[PDB]
Amino acid sequence: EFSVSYDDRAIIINGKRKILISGSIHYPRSTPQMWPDLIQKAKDGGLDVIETYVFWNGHEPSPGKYNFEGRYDLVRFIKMVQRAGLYVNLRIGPYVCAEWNFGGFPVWLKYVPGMEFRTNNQPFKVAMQGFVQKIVNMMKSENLFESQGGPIIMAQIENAYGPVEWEIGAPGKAYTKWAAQMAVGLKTGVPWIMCKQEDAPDPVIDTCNGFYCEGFRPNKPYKPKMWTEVWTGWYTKFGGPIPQRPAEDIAFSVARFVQNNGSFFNYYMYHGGTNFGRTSSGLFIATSYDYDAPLDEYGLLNEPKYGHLRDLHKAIKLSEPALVSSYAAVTSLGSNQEAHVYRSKSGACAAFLSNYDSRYSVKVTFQNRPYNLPPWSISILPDCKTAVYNTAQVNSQSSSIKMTPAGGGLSWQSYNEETPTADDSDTLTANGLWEQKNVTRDSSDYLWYMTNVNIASNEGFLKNGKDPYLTVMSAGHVLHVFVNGKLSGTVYGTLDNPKLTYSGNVKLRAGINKISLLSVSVGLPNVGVHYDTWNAGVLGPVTLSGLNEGSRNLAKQKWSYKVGLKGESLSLHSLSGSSSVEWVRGSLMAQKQPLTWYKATFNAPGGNDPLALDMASMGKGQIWINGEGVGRHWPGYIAQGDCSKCSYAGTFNEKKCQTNCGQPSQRWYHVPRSWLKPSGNLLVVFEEWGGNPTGISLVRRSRSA
Ligand SMILES: *[C@@H]1O[C@H](CO)[C@@H](O[C@@H]2O[C@H](CO)[C@@H](O)[C@H](O)[C@H]2NC(C)=O)[C@H](O)[C@H]1NC(C)=O
Ligand SMILES: OC[C@H]1O[C@@H](O[C@@H]2[C@@H](O)[C@H](O)O[C@H](CO)[C@@H]2O)[C@H](O)[C@@H](O)[C@H]1O
Ligand SMILES: *[C@@H]1O[C@H](CO)[C@@H](O)[C@H](O)[C@H]1NC(C)=O
Repeated sequence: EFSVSYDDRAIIINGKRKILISGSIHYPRSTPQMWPDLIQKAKDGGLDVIETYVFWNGHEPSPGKYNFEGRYDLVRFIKMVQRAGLYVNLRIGPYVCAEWNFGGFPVWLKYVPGMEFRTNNQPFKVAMQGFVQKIVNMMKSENLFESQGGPIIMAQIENAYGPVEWEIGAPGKAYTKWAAQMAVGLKTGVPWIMCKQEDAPDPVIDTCNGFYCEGFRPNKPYKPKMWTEVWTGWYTKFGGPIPQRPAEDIAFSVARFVQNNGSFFNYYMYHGGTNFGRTSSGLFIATSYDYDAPLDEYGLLNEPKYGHLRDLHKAIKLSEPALVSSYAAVTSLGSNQEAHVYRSKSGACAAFLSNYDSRYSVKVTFQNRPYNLPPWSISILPDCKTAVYNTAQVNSQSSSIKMTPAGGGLSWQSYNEETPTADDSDTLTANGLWEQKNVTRDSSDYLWYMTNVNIASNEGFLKNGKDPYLTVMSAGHVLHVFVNGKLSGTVYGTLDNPKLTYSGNVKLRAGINKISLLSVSVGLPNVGVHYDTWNAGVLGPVTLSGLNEGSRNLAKQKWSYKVGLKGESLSLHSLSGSSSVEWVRGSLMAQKQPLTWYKATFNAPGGNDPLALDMASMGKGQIWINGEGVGRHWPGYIAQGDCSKCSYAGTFNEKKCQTNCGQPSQRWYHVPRSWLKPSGNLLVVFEEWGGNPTGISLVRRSRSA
């Protein structure tokens, strides 16, 4: 009655094989209020399944203390998908990558005794078996696995370990074995998948991720061919362009897979959404996870991509009865043109006509009728006769993004952040420099490195008007340099190379000089071999040239630390906290001023358009609406990179259809309709870089052809 098994062909849901069209919708990147409309948009788009990760570090802020409220009501989210007649692929992880802060591991886990991440390690295995079992027991509890009549038809253990395992060697393989056996062991009564495991143990199905994976094949023949991440674009990194992937090529990629015994494919992403707060953003990942997905960050339809995939699904579902009762058989149709024919003993016939030439439309002869195949396309013939769909012919009207203000420029108040300096009574100190994750435990992006640089009165630069050289080398990711109160320097990294060096002459004078270094993180690293062990914050070396001695090693003094900002320790983002300091009303409003808090109240704009914040006036920091973390703003970083005009045809890569070069890397910042009330809306912004808060205006998203 209720069963999920599999064969060499496809997934068997209820004794019936199925070709499963699926979409990734990460729950914590939406509001619970948006969930059902997004899920409905998915249903209308031709999706059978909704895929998501579980967010380990969202769910356990500290050991044993869990959070499944609001955006993290996972059981609610799965139930809502079930409510929509769609299935669920639950990729538990707990490592999930997903451009998510620290890959999803809680930071506290890093510091458990004897701990190592993703390897045959006792502390790690225990904590991981722990979380995976808690989630599965929560899922089992309300019969949410399909064997019990629920939506979950599949689960994922780890995420993309194959590459990491190929480098760690024997521990890695001894952990891949372990992870598979001690997840299957939870007896969920539905299959377990692993993506990028050329070596996944029976009975775990290895899947792939990529732009194209028509070449792929499971690690044993009685496993079906499964595509867990059809990338629908790419992530937007801070100071990067907005990566698009064209819909004629996504169609083309999916059809290339399904024509070749493809049975499960999942768009990553279907809905991208927002990295809300300082707990979401992976390293350098911008607040927008829009991902050029078929639903944009704001849940509106990305046309014609949405419409064009909707039609492809329809064309697949007309083909499905053939697809499930035969196998993909091939027949050359010319130099670079092919035919994949699903012909059932009963009489069903589905035919995929392919044309792999990236330049020239080609006409082929199939079963006596002519067919014109536009270049880099496939024509779907669900009857083997009428081409009802072609992955180049786009029959959905486009829709372009328009942001149009409403609410009017608000009246602002300011508050300035203390620029702290060393004090002979600081408690948190050491000789030499400490790593940032170690000190902050990721309670805040901000860490103050402070020390005393004494300068003897007989110095060369105290004779000739001249400044000593300051050189600071920090693991990342932003660094502000403060001398005796005033700001001497500001340097920042990219995703690829987050390490930085500040070099510059610095006005010191005889006696004790104050050095205060503000190192900031932009989320934690989320991917790579041993990514967890990477450093952040100032580890040096730190020198001061132009002295008599010659060049002073400042890394070998007493340094003192202070975690995070005062405004944070006050929580000036919440209504209670924001009424506790003297705000600077009137016209003295700090303009183009570093380390400044801002504050305005406004009324919900008109009706039912999605909203955002224009902040191209500002530099960098965080936004909060009504005490909830909107996310990080960083319009000060200008999109670096190639932005050639783009053709659908030919092999794709992230870099192909890059957009928005020269502009702020994210101008607009998403604000849920569900986070506003009619009036009394407390906007609070921390500006870390300097900007003019008068230019902050609310906007409405809408689209037209
Ligand atoms: C789809 O799957 C079928 C089944 O695996 C593939 O056809 C097989 O081809 C191999 C040799 O290449 C034979 O050993 C199998 O017995 C074949 N099965 C059948 C039913 O013919 C087929 O190649 C796959 N499709 C594509 C496009 O590769
Ligand atoms: O949206 C990005 C996507 O990355 C996937 O991971 C990929 C790896 O499987 C592959 O080996 O390298 C890619 C970069 O070249 C990338 O790291 C994740 O599976 C997925 O969660 C998501 O982060
Ligand atoms: C981490 O911090 C602890 C306690 O605050 C300290 O004992 C240790 O030296 C630090 N280690 C680092 C930065 O590697």
